[PDB]
Amino acid sequence: GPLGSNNELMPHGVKTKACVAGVDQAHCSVESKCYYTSISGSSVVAAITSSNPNLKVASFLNEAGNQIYVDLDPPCKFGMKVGDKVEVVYLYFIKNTRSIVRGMVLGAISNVVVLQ
Amino acid sequence: GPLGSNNELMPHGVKTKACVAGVDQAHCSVESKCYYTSISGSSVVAAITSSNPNLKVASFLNEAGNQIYVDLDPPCKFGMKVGDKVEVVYLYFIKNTRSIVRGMVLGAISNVVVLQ
Repeated sequence: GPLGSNNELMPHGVKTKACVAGVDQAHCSVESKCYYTSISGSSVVAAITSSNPNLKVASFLNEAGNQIYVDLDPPCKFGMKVGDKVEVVYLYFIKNTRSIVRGMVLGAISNVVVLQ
Repeated sequence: GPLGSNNELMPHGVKTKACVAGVDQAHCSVESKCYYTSISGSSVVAAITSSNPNLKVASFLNEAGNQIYVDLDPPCKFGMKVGDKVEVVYLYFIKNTRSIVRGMVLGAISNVVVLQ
């Protein structure tokens, strides 16, 4: 099909909302921005961004409105357009995110990435 | 690393240029738009878009400035913002494109996708 080999499930859109993150799960006190797409009518959180390079865990509500915690891969860094300013932003994908979903986040921010 | 399990190679940016496509390689007479990213300092063509739903083969120049042909997966369709108009656009990934690279194209156009 459209996505190829073992196919299958196509993700829709990239959205943004606040969340919290920390250097461990007991300390998610750093407000951050998370990226999520929709797969089979359900939200899937893919990545978070932050000025902080030391984050290890993110937290947010799930579909059922419950508070959950997810592990983070080590961060990529980018220079991103923020107004007339350029800032260093750390981008953390969530542990075990699908490759196509990782790409979707990268695609969504490419317009705004000016250093890498 | 940042992209996880068997890692590895991170794609950079999504760019756009004209190319040609057709229902077979001998007949690539349909001007189309291709999407490409950069991987290891080299351009990688990932997808083409077209109003035509019957395309099977795309053609363009490679890094070495040579004319090549690539097979297309079957197309996804989208309604895309084009000015004040909304149009049906067929999006074809190129045979065997990496999942993360497919996602990057989807991410890049998500801003502009209004039906799916």
